[PDB]
Amino acid sequence: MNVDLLYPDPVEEQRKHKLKRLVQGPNSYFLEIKCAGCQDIVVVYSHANTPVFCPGCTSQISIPTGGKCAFTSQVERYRQ
Amino acid sequence: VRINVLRDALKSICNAQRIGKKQVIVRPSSKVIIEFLQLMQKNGYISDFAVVDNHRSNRIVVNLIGRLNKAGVISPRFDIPANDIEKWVVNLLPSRLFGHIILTTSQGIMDHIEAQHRQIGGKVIGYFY
Amino acid sequence: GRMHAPGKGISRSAIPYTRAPAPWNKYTPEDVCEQIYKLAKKGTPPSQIGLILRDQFAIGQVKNVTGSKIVRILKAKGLAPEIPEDLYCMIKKAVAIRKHLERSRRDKDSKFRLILVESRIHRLARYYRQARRLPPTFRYKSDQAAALLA
Amino acid sequence: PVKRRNNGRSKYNCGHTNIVRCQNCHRCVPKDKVIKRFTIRNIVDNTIADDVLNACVIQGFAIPKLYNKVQYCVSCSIHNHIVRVRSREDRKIRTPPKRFPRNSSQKK
Amino acid sequence: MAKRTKKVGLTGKYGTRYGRAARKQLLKIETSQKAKYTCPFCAKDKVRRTACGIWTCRSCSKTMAGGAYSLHTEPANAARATIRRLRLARE
Amino acid sequence: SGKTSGLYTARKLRTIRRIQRWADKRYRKAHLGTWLKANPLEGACMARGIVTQKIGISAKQPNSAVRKAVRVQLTKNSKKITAFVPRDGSLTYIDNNDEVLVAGFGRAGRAVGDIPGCRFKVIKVAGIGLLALFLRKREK
Amino acid sequence: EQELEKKKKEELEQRRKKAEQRCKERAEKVAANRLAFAQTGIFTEK
Amino acid sequence: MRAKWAKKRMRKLKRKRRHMKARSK
RNA sequence: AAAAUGGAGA
RNA sequence: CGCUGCUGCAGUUGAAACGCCCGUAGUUGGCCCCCCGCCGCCACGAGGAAACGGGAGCGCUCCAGGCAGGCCCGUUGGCCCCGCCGCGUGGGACCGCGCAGCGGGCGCGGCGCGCCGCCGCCGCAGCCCCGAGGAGAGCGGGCGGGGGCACCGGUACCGGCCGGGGACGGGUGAAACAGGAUGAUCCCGCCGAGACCGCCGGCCGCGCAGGCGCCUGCCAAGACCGCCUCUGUCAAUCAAGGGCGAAGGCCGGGGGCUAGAAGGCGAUCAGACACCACCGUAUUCCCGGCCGUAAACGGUGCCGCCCCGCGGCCGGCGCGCGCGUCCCGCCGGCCGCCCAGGGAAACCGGGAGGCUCCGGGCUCUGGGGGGAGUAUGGCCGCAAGGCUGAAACUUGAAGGCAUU
Repeated sequence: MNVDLLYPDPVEEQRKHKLKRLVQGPNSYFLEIKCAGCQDIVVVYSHANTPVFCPGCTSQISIPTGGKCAFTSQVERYRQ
Repeated sequence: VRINVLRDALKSICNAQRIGKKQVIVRPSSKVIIEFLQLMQKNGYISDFAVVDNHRSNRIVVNLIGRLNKAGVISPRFDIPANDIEKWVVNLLPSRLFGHIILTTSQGIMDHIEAQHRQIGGKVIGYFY
Repeated sequence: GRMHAPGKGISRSAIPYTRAPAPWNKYTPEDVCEQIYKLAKKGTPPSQIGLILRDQFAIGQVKNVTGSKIVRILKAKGLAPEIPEDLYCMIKKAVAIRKHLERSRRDKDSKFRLILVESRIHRLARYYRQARRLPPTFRYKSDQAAALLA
Repeated sequence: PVKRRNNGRSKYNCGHTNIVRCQNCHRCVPKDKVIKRFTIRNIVDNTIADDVLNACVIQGFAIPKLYNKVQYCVSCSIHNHIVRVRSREDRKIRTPPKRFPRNSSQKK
Repeated sequence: MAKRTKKVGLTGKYGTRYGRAARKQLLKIETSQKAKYTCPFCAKDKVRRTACGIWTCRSCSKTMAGGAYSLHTEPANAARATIRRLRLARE
Repeated sequence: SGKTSGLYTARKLRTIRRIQRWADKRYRKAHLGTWLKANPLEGACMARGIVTQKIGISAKQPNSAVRKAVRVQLTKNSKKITAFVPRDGSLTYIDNNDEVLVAGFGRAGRAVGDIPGCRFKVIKVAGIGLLALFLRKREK
Repeated sequence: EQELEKKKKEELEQRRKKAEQRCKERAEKVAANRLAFAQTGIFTEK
Repeated sequence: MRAKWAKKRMRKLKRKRRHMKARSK
């Protein structure tokens, strides 16, 4: 079976540790979210540590959990 | 903690070759481990190598010819005069046919054979069987 | 080694490989500078400064957007912390731990942490005394540790 | 000459445990070295179950089922034959033998 | 300081005499006798022993009928809560 | 063994060697310095002296016969130590106080073979070798 | 000794020391004094 | 348990010496 | 339930 | 005799990892800045008395010897020694450390120039590598019989109280010691303290270890995982120095339900000092101190690295999936069996492997079996005891794991 360490295979890399990969890279992303009422775009980390409130609505659009940040309003996928 | 990178690389390369895996990784690239690896490639024990580079320690991926019998390090470096180079060949080299001890001399870093012929003796970084 | 504690874990995270700025880069590097001081004006310590900038605003990496550290823009600006937050917070922890120990002395185990945290504080501060961060005279003591907040 | 890797105990990530005394020996034993067979037995003997069931004054009555734990000491277990010393091959067999899924203290 | 290294300092006022058992027992009791405990109402540690049994706190200006050698003798301290238990149970 | 190895660690190794040198029974024997004072012989091949009471020490096992030895006070240290006589029936020659030289049993301290509790061995009596007295090579 | 503390403050003042405006002359600078980076026509310098 | 009944015997021997050393002096 | 020896040395 | 170990030894059971953790010197610190300067460092000289030894030539009747010999190198006796830790000469690989912004002009600013001044002066791209599967701090979320302080609910056990009823009760291996018609045992209610937290309760989990299990709360944390959060080597092991540390013991109180060192009995056996029954004091429980030891054991110090696969359990965190505690990884820890490899073996193999092809770092410990943890000093404790620690002499095995 042909598997080569020098040229790293991207499919396995995702399952691998953020540090164990041939290059220790970020494993999280910035996601803009769509407030249903207004079209202001708020960028949020894939894992949020501090709450970001949608501009014009005082209530935080993201209540942080240990990893993924859920959103009270509908979610804009990643960057789209 | 990790003081000797070459011992963690030498047993990295030797252990991998023992299982027969040609491609091996090394946690930190060192300009001195570059010297041992390229003197291994130069003598033909090891094959084409590469360092995937982050901005940090860097990881070394080396393909092997599969012929390595033994590699190792003398920790820490002990300096021998060019007069005593041969006593160290007796203890750490199997035979005088495939003898190679990595010496460090100010005028270039070479294996034992070339150095004594150049009449300069420095410190034994690591053993190469 | 997790320092004094035996338990071993890898909890580090990987920042972006590009040393230069991220592509979206909603603001200007210059725009980034005024937000950081504003956090000194809001009173956010430097560790918390990066965290809030990271999610509240698009900026996630400081060096990529501007060639400096959270503290180096602040150090040039008026608010430069003499006691780095990593020591200020640990001194804060010793006082808080002392409060449990004074209220109840039967807790030998909490006393072990108050002994561990004092020892960590001493090691970190020997570093900042040899460097220029903390004055050579600065010495951790038991009574004024509360006042060191000032 | 270590006899068993477990050392007669299931202690893992631990240093000390509670002591439960043998019903027979009365010898204190740490929870780890105690047999702990759990036994379910009907309160009446099976032989007179029929006549007592025949005396079913209340409707749909069922026999009193008792749930208890038996914890003999190591020495109590061998002499009362709860378990038997076995050979090296038999040492790792993790099951009680003679099937018997029958619900009574006596295996019958 | 620490003029007499041995712990028998309050009772160092006796000297070589009076044995080694009595002097040690006295050290614990005597220190308790002159100790400043906290009067309940004053809540300040200003109490001393006026005479065996009756203790008073300077600030609170109140006299508490405590023990001979301590504001709260250990047995009474318990009886306190046992009366409270029966009482709370009564109604 | 942990071993402490570094280019600047000639201290740990120097103390350790000095301290752990005196662990062997043999090393301590020659390096404590007790043995020269302790031995009845002052570390010599032979010691002159005068003979004292003769002695009949029971043997152990297998050997099961009394072996006649003579206890002699060495003149130099004024101490009395017993010396095993040489060959068959050689003790009859030795009786009252006479000039006796005593020598080691090879072991140098341990009692020779299976005759228990005897550390030294007589080699001469009067002025004639006691192994010649036995063969009548040289005798009074 | 307390007076010499004031003297130490004096020597510090001559050093650049606190120049908050110089660090904050970035975002404020990008609004007013930014030069030819987008549509400004004054490219030539010195 | 011979080791226990030797060690504590040794301690009883050690104590006897203390009285003998002091009372005699 | 009790239940103690077994001289030396081939 | 690698049985003194630097090369080059052992410490899971032969002899041997401190009970545990912090900690100062000491030792050791990842990548990494080519070029400069010091370190160390080798090459490599100068000048370093021989004898002696390595070693020219030489036949005492042959060497061992000696430096003589003959028509002869100006015939000899050549040469290597000496370690000389310095001193030159050069390399700079490795090795550790390096600060003051440079620079120009005035400058020959005295047989040549420097100091030092005085000038932003215009030549400065003048100026903060990196962000370690180093560590510290931070934040989000769960994590746990983890800790203290209150609080409190059960049952049991024992001791009372009333009522009932009717001779036996206890105890065992059988027996007996002491219970009982002033009514025991027994059966229920009512109660009083004092401990204890049942089944659930585990190749579960926690914690620096000793250790950790009532209900309610309350206080300070710890580890963990996740992160485009700063800090920027603050690191590792650590004499001296500390802090803890089960039980038992001790020192004063408080407490006293059960077990129960002593002590008493009965019953055993030629003795029963005991084992076993029946009492029973100290103790056990709490508070304030001392002790500072355990088969404190995983009989295995710590921090690192590389591994051979198959499954569990716990902690997060992602992975798609008809969304089910579904799968699949990242896992940090708990582990079972085990592949090479290792081992005197037993066995280990999330190592006790990578190692007679014997050299990551760092503390500790051992050197035949006794004597001996003894003697003698010092230190510690109130004492018990701890801690440190020889010899005189003995004598041939002591021991380790395994095969019948």
